[PDB]
Amino acid sequence: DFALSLLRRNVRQVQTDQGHFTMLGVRDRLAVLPRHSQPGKTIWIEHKLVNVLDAVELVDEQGVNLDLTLITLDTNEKFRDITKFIPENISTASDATLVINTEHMPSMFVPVGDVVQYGFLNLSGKPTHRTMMYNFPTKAGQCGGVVTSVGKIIGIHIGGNGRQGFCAGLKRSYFA
Ligand SMILES: CCOC(=O)CC[C@H](C[C@@H]1CCNC1=O)NC(=O)[C@@H](CC(=O)[C@@H](NC(=O)c1cc(C)on1)C(C)C)Cc1ccc(F)cc1
Repeated sequence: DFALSLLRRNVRQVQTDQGHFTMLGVRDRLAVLPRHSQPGKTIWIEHKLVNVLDAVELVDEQGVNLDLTLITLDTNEKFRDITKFIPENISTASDATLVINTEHMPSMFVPVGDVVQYGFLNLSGKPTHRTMMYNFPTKAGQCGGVVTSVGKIIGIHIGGNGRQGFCAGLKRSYFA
């Protein structure tokens, strides 16, 4: 129920020069993407070209790569504010669902099971922190996917090795 309404109201198909991604709209004109999507000044959102007002790579007190980029979109439409569904602290989970929505992989829900603390992750040679892991064969095209569990939004899909998948953890304070 919660995953379905999240998909409808907040999860959008996008394309950058790096390919297809799922984008989570967070509130108003603010949305989050995996860093490796490398959004430019213009982004493709559901068959429309959209101006990107600002893009900031997510940094926390530690000053390390979290593999997320916050963008502000030049749009009329305002995302439903879902920050209250993002935990105040990075949260592991059981019975999690990955919500993917791109032009090539539209509106798909994947039960990934337990989402456990993982932390540091070397993603194709690039150091990444505060990740969590699920034992599910995620694949190319699923980055940006939104990890959800029991009414909470807990991560964004960023990588996998064919047998396991990994997400960047989400905390409410990222979007304050
Ligand atoms: C161009 C296509 O891009 C996409 O489709 C983005 C979505 C995917 C989905 C992967 C695609 C596959 N199974 C998955 O779940 N992500 C990646 O491909 C990335 C890297 C991998 O996952 C690497 N995995 C690990 O390093 C890795 C380490 C451990 C441990 O587990 N995986 C590759 C070796 C697959 C892209 C990337 C490159 C440089 C970075 F700075 C950061 C990220």
